[PDB]
Amino acid sequence: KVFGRCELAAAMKRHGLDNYRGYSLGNWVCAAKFESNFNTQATNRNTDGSTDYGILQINSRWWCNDGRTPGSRNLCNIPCSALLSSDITASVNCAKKIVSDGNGMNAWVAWRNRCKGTDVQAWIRGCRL
Ligand SMILES: [Cl-]
Ligand SMILES: [Cl-]
Ligand SMILES: [Cl-]
Ligand code: NA
Repeated sequence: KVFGRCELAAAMKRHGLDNYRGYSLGNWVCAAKFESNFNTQATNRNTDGSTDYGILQINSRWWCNDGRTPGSRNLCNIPCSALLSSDITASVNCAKKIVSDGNGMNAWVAWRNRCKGTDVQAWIRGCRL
């Protein structure tokens, strides 16, 4: 599924991400924009053999099981394919764990490089939320 901007904002709010760990909804929408361009089916291989999955590009090195990432963990206790669903519940639940892990949203390198410090409210501009 490719979400629209406000559509995703609303779904993230619906699943309790708005202001989760103090990160406003625009931060989460911005992260999704630059991780996946709002496409729930996005997958990208990392040079080390792990893969990133879904709207927030969650990495099989730590967070989900894909069966092909040696030595990895599965701290969200989910198959990585669950992170590709149209329904964003599994990605949101796992992202809540990731952002609680100590470094906040810096876990998403694209968020640090492209969202952090910027006018992230622009991402929810005009949205009926
Ligand atoms: Cl594995
Ligand atoms: Cl959803
Ligand atoms: Cl933080
Ligand atoms: Na894994």
